Amino acid sequence: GPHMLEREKIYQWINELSSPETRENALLELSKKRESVPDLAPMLWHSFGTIAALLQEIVNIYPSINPPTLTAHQSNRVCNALALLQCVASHPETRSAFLAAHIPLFLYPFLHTVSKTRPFEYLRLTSLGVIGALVKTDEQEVINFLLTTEIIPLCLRIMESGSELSKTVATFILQKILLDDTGLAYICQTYERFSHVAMILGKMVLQLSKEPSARLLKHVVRCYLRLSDNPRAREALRQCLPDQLKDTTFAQVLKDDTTTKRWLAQLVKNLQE
Amino acid sequence: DDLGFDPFVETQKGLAELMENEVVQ
Repeated sequence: GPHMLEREKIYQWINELSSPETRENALLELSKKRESVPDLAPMLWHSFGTIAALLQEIVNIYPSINPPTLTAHQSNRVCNALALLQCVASHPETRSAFLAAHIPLFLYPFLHTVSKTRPFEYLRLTSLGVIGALVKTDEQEVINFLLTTEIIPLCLRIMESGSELSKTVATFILQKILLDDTGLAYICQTYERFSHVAMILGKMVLQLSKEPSARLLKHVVRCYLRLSDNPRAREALRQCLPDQLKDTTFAQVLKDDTTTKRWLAQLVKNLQE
Repeated sequence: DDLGFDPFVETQKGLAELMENEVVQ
């Protein structure tokens, strides 16, 4: 019945992705089925010409990066394609082949952009969401893939100059990398990697003291707390920890957040030892 | 392990207003 007619329409939309004359409408309809159709990612991945058609939408926006000329209509169409790629990135049947094809690298030109226009800010936000869905799988394969790319410097620049939503996702991505044992060891491997992160995190604390954000501060504190697990990083944090994290600067913005207050108390306790 | 929001849903919300305020008569 209706379950059948919906599945037949999805197969029709997937085939319509291969034609430029019908791809825009197919992108719109399929992105609506991202949450309700658990088998969507294998159906997209089944023919690689479908994935090539999705990537063609991605590649078509590269000329809009310099100078930043991306419009809201152009950004919305590609974000729909990114939403379908996010489906493939998070499904356990397609996640490994998705990483083996290095598909996330097609999004890195978007993450490298610095334009503060809304079409680019939301393009980075949706692009960060694809990476965010990858680290939510809690797979070792995801962390190893991200460490062989330049995702850390891309996230750090967004964490200091992006919008609040983009800073939150970018900080969450860094948080998930740090929570992995190899990711923490990677950032503490050299002086430059750790100092770059500590400088960015400290700058965000300064920005948060002027414009408070409970959701962003939660992930910043979690990054600091995880860094304190490394002995060399713990000694460095005893000297460079922002005073706003030791004072009652954020007591009002955390008046209802019991989780961040517990992490902040654990962080200062890890540094006193 | 969550952000408190959906980045793609918030993108659709933000770009819907700008798409209507960028087009020409």
